[PDB]
Amino acid sequence: VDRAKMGDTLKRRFFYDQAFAIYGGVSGLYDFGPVGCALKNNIIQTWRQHFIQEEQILEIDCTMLTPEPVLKTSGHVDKFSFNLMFKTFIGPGGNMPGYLRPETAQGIFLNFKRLLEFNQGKLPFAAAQIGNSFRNEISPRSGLIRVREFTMAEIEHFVDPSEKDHPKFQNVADLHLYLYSAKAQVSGQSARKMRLGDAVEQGVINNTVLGYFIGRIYLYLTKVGISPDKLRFRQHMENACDCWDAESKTSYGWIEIVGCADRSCYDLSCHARATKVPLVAEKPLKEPKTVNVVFQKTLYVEEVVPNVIEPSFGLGRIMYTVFEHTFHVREGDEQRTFFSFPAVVAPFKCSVLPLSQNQEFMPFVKELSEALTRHGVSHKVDDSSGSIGRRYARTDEIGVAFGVTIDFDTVNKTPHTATLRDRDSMRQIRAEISELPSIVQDLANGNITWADVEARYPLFEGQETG
Amino acid sequence: VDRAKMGDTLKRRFFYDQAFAIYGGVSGLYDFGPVGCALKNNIIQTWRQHFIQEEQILEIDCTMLTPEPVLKTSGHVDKFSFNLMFKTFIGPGGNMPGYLRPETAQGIFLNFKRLLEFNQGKLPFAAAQIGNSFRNEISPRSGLIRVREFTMAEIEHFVDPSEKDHPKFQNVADLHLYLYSAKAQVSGQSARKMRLGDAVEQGVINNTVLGYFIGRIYLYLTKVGISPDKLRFRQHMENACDCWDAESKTSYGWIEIVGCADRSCYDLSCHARATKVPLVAEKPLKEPKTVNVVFQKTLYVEEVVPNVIEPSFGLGRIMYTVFEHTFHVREGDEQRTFFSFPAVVAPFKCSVLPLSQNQEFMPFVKELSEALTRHGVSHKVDDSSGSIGRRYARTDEIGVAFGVTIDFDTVNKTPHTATLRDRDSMRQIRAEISELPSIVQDLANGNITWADVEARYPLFEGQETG
RNA sequence: GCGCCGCUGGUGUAGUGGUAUCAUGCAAGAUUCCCAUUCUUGCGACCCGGGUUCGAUUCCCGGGCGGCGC
RNA sequence: GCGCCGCUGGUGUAGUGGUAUCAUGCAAGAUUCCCAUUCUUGCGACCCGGGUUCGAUUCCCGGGCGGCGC
Ligand SMILES: Nc1ncnc2c1ncn2[C@@H]1O[C@H](COP(=O)(O)OP(=O)(O)NP(=O)(O)O)[C@@H](O)[C@H]1O
Ligand SMILES: Nc1ncnc2c1ncn2[C@@H]1O[C@H](COP(=O)(O)OP(=O)(O)NP(=O)(O)O)[C@@H](O)[C@H]1O
Repeated sequence: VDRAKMGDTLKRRFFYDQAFAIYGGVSGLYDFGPVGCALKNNIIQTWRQHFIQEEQILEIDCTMLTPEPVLKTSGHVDKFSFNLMFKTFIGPGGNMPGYLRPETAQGIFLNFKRLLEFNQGKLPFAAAQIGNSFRNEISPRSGLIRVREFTMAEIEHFVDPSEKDHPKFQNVADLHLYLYSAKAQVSGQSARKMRLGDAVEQGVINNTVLGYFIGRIYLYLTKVGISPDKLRFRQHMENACDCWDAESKTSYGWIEIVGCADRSCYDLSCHARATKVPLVAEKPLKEPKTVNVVFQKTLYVEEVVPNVIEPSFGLGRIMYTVFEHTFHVREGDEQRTFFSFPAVVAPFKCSVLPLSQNQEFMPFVKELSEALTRHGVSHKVDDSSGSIGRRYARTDEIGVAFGVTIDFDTVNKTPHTATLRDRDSMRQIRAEISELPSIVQDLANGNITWADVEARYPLFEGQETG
Repeated sequence: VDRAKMGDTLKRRFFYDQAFAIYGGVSGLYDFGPVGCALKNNIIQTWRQHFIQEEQILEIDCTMLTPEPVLKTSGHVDKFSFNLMFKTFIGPGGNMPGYLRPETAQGIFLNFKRLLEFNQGKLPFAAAQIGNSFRNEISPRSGLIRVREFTMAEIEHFVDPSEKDHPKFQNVADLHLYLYSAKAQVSGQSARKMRLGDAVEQGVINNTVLGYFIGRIYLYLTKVGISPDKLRFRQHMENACDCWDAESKTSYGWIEIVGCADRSCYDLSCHARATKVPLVAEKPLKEPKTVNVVFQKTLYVEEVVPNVIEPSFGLGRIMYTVFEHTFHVREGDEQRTFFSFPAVVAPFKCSVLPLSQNQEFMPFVKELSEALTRHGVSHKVDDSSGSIGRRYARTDEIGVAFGVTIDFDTVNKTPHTATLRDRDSMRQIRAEISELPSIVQDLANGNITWADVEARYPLFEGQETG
């Protein structure tokens, strides 16, 4: 609830700073520091594993420059003296004007033919694109909530309009979500907690494709740690072809984070009629159709124009909501604020910490660091004048998921055992430094929870050496 | 050597297509398809693991828009009627002009204070940035070699000018590299194959920092599969403060791929004098200095201006060189071209293949797919009218590292054994489908080579069922 | 940039002032049963516009893009 | 955008027409020896420019940026 506090923490530690502060900044442009960049990357990687990996989506890398004709066709050029897109010129100035793309989606549309081709002309397939987009907003505001350059992650799901049904829907059908349907909106009611499947077999949500995507969108948002309770999907009123967008409860109110938008025969077609190049899938007929025109003209393939589900992920806003949702303040010392980053998307998975500024602590810190690096675990080595707890508070601020402390009992006892300390709970268990990185991986990957670790291992009574 | 062939393959299969081909394209702008995007991502991930992970570098996410004052200070604005940067306007047009950044480096410079701060004010530290950059080239050409929007990956290494020596240099000191020093250039000679260490303790390369970075740059380029033989580091003549850039032998000649440039007191300072904000590290004195001025003014900290090593990685050109270097054509059927993508950066690590369009092959294809996905291995399921070999040739084109074929002996024998087939060699071994994904991971991660697999497992004599 | 020749299925090409050849490739059914098998069948293209024209993919003017010369 | 109040170490602030208070934080040495210990010491700032002025962080004009009203 305390954005003053949260923000102070985020700024002091360079999660994200205002861009070009040195030159007195610029509105709506923000640079992400080390910790924020680590978090952002983790979120993105998680998104790739949760969507691209899970659905065999075809990620592509289109460019951010986009010539005026393209956006005329799309209807952005007309959608706005001056207009809300960054306008520039390509080449020797003059006759080829252009813009910085307002969304990553269009690239997937002007490549539909080669993408379908790659999918052996078959349907239904999905192609995605993660990348930055630029709106030249008159009044940017609210930190990351409305900026001028942000990172989108879009998925275009091309599916035969007829075959709108999903094989894997049963994997999300039994989820309990908050749904803010259109009726409930105009009928003055709040959102409702439905089992997903039911919401589909009550016609609230058209089909099991839309449903499926909603379910996994939900699962993803909660995976990275957006509170389930401050997350609803709000159907679009008489305001879309059938949008349903995921919003979160922030201090700036309910905010759009992911826009899942089922457009039918839309962008593709406008592009086709523009360029005169046809964009279509062909589906074989299972019963060929002789058409006696006047001779007999037999048809073997129906010329399908696919429907498209367009989930647009706002990385910026999702990141911010992970902030506001996972920002806590400790009992007692209220100077110690922490970030309950879910383990898998933590900026740093571990912290190598000695007990005190002592020399006989060096080799275990070095060897642990190197061993975590071998094991590929992102870690912060912190070793200063600071008391153990100062370093704890320093590491908790940036939401380091767990913390290894190497101590005297680690040095002065035969099985070299150091301690692992859980961020959120502050509690700790003791294990041999030889296997610790494995525990930290296993932790960072959900296969074991902290409860799992507390179970499998001795707790921590005390320390007996000096 | 055959760029007609190579290119045909790259284009047909949408590694990268010319941008906005539908609207008749645009020069110097290229979109990367599924396979190219997969490869690109793999390269980037490998770069992060090889540099950021290995050196605790501080990756940040700066923006691509950059106001005119910044680039005036940097001296890009002056560096060129019209000039070679994409110019746009930020906000209500008018009085705040700007550009699309010509490099990602500057962001790391205008944030130096917070980055140093994060590093506890200590030296020497490194911060990186992966991201796109834009040159408005008059004549873009040669596919990816010279474009208008590309992906850079830059590292700024800030180090005290005095303490220019590297603890880990002994890890690269014993490498054998091709060095094209300045003398050899003006003295009409070719490059020379030196042991790295020697080249440093002969003064050819100033110091062991520069050296270290050269060594790991080399290791990285060869990791992703640039031929060692078509790779040299060319020192800058009387042409830099001490540049040494890695170039590769392509069909377009020797091309710059990575620009490692040791600038001294350069960018930081110009920025500081511009904004009047000081950019400096402080180093404690180990013997305080009382300075009798006229009273006694004791100094405890010397005000250091760090030197900066600037390796600039050209993702585009590196990608292209991986293409030209790893593009082969099979013995016999010269329609079958393949890509010897090193296992770790392959676009797809595996291919689930049945033997023929048969029904009793389905469940093993599905279960294998799902099992690889569980095991997080990027794979292509290919199951068509096609003969086994047509699918082989189809999968070899895109450089799928290995290929599982499920057959009759897999179905009609008690331990369910399918075959693993090595791309480059076409040879194959047989293992139970229950443990196959582990072998494919282990393969994709260097811990086991193909020789390792051929050793640990039975070969492949034949198939006995139908 | 400027100069030179160019553009026809996804790819490689034939050809023409009355809307198109062959190969490949992709799809379907068979046929295969470990390395682009084979037969049948199906899908798919004249870069964009302007000019002249009854009519242009063809001829001419202009843009786009590519192969190359500095 | 327009309107409103604002800007001083990294962060939070005091104050003034003669260049700066306190807290924090970061650093060093000690002191601790498992949760911002304590003492000493050190580092670091008036958003930018213009005007008036002997002189501006202070006063005024203009830009930048932020907190908010539509
Ligand atoms: N100025 C901005 N700052 C940060 N994120 C933005 C900004 N503008 C758009 N987005 C993101 O872009 C996504 C979709 O863009 P947008 O077109 O506005 O929504 P949509 O899917 O078209 N329909 P809707 O979101 O209801 O307008 C949203 O989910 C946002 O998270
Ligand atoms: N038009 C381009 N297309 C693709 N890559 C480019 C292009 N321009 C620059 N690069 C990449 O950018 C990197 C460095 O840019 P550049 O400034 O030209 O070199 P550098 O490190 O400054 N010194 P030098 O490369 O010798 O000019 C190179 O390694 C290239 O790979």
